[PDB]
Amino acid sequence: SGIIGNLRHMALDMGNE
Amino acid sequence: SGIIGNLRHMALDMGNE
Amino acid sequence: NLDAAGFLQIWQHFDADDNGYIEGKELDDFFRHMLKKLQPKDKITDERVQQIKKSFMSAYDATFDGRLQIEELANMILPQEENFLLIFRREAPLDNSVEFMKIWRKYDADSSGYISAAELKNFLKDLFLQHKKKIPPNKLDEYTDAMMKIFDKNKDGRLDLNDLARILALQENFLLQFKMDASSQVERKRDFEKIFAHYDVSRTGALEGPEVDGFVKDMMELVRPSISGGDLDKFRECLLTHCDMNKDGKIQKSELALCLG
Amino acid sequence: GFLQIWQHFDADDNGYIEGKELDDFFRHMLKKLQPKDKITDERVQQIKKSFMSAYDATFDGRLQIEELANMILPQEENFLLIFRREAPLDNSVEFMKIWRKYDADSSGYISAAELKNFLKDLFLQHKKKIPPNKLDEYTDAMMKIFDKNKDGRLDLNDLARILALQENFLLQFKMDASSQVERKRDFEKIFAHYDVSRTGALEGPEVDGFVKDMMELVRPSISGGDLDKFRECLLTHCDMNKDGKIQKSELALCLG
Ligand SMILES: [Ca+2]
Ligand SMILES: [Ca+2]
Ligand SMILES: [Ca+2]
Ligand SMILES: [Ca+2]
Ligand SMILES: [Ca+2]
Ligand SMILES: [Ca+2]
Ligand SMILES: [Ca+2]
Ligand SMILES: [Ca+2]
Ligand SMILES: [Ca+2]
Ligand SMILES: [Ca+2]
Ligand SMILES: [Ca+2]
Ligand SMILES: [Ca+2]
Ligand SMILES: [Cl-]
Repeated sequence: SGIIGNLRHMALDMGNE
Repeated sequence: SGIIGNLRHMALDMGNE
Repeated sequence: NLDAAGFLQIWQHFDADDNGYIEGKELDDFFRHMLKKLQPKDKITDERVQQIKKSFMSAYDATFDGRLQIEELANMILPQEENFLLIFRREAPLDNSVEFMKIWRKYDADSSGYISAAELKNFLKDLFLQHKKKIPPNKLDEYTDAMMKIFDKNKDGRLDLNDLARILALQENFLLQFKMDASSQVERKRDFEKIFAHYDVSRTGALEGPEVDGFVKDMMELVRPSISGGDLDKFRECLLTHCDMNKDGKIQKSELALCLG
Repeated sequence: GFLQIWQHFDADDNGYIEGKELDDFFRHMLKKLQPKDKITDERVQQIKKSFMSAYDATFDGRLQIEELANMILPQEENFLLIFRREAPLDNSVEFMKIWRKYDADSSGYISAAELKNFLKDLFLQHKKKIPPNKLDEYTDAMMKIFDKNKDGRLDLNDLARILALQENFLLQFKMDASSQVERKRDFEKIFAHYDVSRTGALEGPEVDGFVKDMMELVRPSISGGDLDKFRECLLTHCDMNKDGKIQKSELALCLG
């Protein structure tokens, strides 16, 4: 669970909204 | 304009929805 | 002279940051190295780096971005016989986006909008069967890993739509040939007919499945840069919501003419 | 004019100098180089092999606009000056400052007129004076070369390619770096990179840089319109004090 994991997740969530 | 103009317009509208 | 492994070592040396591109200083360093190899007696100067760079980039920068990616270096220095990457180029150029989308839909089998390691493995397996080669499972895992590392640009362990496009050397957007000046009712009819005929590969008078996909990719890419797998499914659904009046999941010629005006 | 030569030989305006257009092109070349010399099929075929080996980068036996551009424009010292700085452009905030300044109407696209302003300022920065017709020529050439989908506009990723933007900053961070201490070091290195004004908040092109880079972790190169969409999306969900800025506390909250 590196900080890059949180960035990827935020990007994916915003790209699915 | 040409039929390509209608395609571009539909693309632009769908890209803004 | 050079073989697959040694080609890789040269690629890995100069793609220092492992981002998939020989760019900026990596590229000047590459062409500094080249001058010493060709002319060992000669002194390296900025003018001569810039002269050998222009020369080789004009011959081999096929994507026109001022960077080298692995295929462009392979074209420059790797003899064809040792070009493992040439496994993905057929005798016929891939110039119909519907034929591309049939491959995308087959291997992105769940329509997740991405090709996973496991899905890429299926693609390589079938590709070896098409060349009537049998690859042992451990070697197939190796090849899959190598291919994922080579073509996965943003390092999420997945291939997007434009990654498969690059792997299969998908040609230019068919719709870019059509002109705004072609304003006459007769010209508008000839272009509409030529356009529908192109995507209507099954000649059923409707766009079905990968025929819709090809049309949506090409149409969206007239106004925006290369779209994602997810974007393709979004704009596909958007085209059906607004044009599939009879709700049969197909785009009849009449439906598209209506939606365009 | 580079454009006039392109338009003359791409007779049918299909994006390729191919078949007879290409033999006509190489017949024209022989006359330019050797006006005194007679055109023969052997010499057309000899100059064609030669120039296609040097310039047919796509290996399709046709010339597209970029391949013709390579043939004529890099022979011009002032055109090449457009693509020279000493320092690599590896910070997306510096790129976004140029994007926002020259997208002067905020359309999400760079028009011919806006690109002309960018080239004019670029020549002033190198204290070069270019004749007005050469400025128009370079602007038109750049539009035709770098406008990939032929809508008469440069998108965000087109300007990125023109300015040689290096985009590996978030790709250096690793899934392995799982320890609370490592997560803090990376978050701080990330915020410090985009926080170019060192105010402890991302303002203006600092938000833009962060959004472009973050979105491009999971999707292909984004558009100007995409940038404005995802920027407003980031603000809606992270700008808790509604000041239009992303404070370090807000981003740490939004991420975890
Ligand atoms: Ca690199
Ligand atoms: Ca390239
Ligand atoms: Ca999938
Ligand atoms: Ca990827
Ligand atoms: Ca059909
Ligand atoms: Ca229908
Ligand atoms: Ca032509
Ligand atoms: Ca070519
Ligand atoms: Ca603008
Ligand atoms: Ca464009
Ligand atoms: Ca700041
Ligand atoms: Ca705030
Ligand atoms: Cl590698």
